[PDB]
Formats: sequence, structure tokens, C-alpha cells
Amino acid sequence: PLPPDITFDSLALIKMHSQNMKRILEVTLAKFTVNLSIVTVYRYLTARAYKNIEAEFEILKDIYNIVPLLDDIAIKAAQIEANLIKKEITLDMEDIITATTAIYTNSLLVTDDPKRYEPIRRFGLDTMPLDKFIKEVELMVEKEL
Amino acid sequence: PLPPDITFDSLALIKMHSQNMKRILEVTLAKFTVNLSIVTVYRYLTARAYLKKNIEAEFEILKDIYNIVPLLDDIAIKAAQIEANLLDMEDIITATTAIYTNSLLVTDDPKRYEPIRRFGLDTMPLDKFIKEVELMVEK
Ligand SMILES: [Zn+2]
Repeated sequence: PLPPDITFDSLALIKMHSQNMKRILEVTLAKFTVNLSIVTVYRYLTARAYKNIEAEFEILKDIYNIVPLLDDIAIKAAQIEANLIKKEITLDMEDIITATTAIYTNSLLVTDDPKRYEPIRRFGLDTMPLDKFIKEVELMVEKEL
Repeated sequence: PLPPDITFDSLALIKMHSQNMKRILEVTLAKFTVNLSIVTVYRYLTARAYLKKNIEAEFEILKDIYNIVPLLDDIAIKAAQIEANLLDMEDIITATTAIYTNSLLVTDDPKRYEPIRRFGLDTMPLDKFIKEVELMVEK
């Protein structure tokens, strides 16, 4: 079926947490534990702003487990990022911390662009395409009838 | 023109930890409070990891001398506000953390943070910072 722990990157989260996708989000939150890095949250807030950002952030803190950039995350990310730099692979800081935080929390990373995280999978990251995730929740919605 | 609270971005922090800079860092740690963003710490650890140093230990060494500032709620909120008006994430968080802590941001490249100045950031090029500290050495 699907693991109980998941996460999103900022672009995927902007999609999931829209007014538009309300129904799909409601089911996702009823069924899964969602562990977001604080860096994902901040990037989501940047999109939601462009506001009463403050009130939006209180909503998010209620409904998601917001994971700080912990020392062990910084450490593990520095190790991963040193490997990626070794291969001339450029992912920005957001992507590295997002991926390391998913490794840390054993959360499946749902993203519209799994391919760019592919080189991190060797450090324990797993990913799922967002279109596929959405399709799976859409079936649950149908099934509720 | 140095205040009691200062911070560095990651390239500056790396330079600060070089052997030739040991005196400058010693004065800085003795006479100022240095408030680093966790993101700056992560980038610095990246540099040390790329050179195969003991990352765990180095983190503990840093935690013992710096005030390491998490990406706090208020920092996340303020940073999003800044980024939405206007630079990568490291730059935004570094600067927002500087604003939050009221630390002077000491950097190799002040000009890239020039757009955050409207939200209250103060910056200083590292070259000038070092001169000011050189002066304190003469004591
Ligand atoms: Zn944090």
C-alpha cells in the first residue's frame, strides 16, 4: 500500500496544501504521518507569502511534525553533500536538507521531481512521484464513495 | 564599528578557522558573542567533511564556542517575508538570523546581501573586520 511516514518537498507541499487540493490533503493527513523539514516549511511560506504568514505557520505546526535542522541532520547532510560535490552534482541546500531529514525520519519523500534526488538514494532516501501519490489518494477518495 | 554580537557567513567562518587566522579568532571569541545560523554550521561542516575530518567532533568543538541558532519559528517567518519580496536559501537564512540576533554580518561578499539591507541587516566586509580586530590586538 504505502508507508505510514511521508514527507514532501516545498514544490510538492505548495501543491498539496493549496485551497484547490483540500480534499486530497484531508485524506493524506487522515492516513499518513507527515514529517516536514523546517526548510520545507520556510520555502512553502515564501510561496504563501508572495500575508499573515504567522497564522499560516501556526496551522502547519498543528498538522505536521516540523523537524528542525538538527545537529545530526547537519552532520549527515555535510557528509552527503561532500559526496555530491565529489561527483560534481549540484543540488541546492534545500534539497540536501530535505533529503537528509527524510533519511533521518525514515519518511518517504514525495516529490514532482524524484530524479534530482536520485544520487541521495544511496544514503537511504526513498522517493515517490507526487502524481503517483495523488493518484493513490484519489482512489481512496473514490473508495470512501 | 564592531558591535557586541557578530556573525559570519560560511566562507567567512571557514577563513576564520584557518591556522593563519588563529589570533584573529581568539580575539573575536574573547571579546564578542558570535551567533551562527545552523545553516552556516552545516556549510562549514561540509568543508570539513570534504577534507575527511571528524565531523562529529568538529560540531561539538563549534557548539562549545558559538551560539548556534536554529532555524527558529520567527526566523522561518521573517525569512519567508524577506525572500517573497526579493540569493540562495543559505544567504536568506544567514541574513535573517543576523537581523534576529542583531548581529553584524561579516562576509567576503557584502554586496550580495545588499538587498536585505532594507529589512535591517548590517554587514561588514571581512577585510575590514580583520583590520578592526588587528587594532584590538595592539591593545
Ligand atoms: Zn533548525
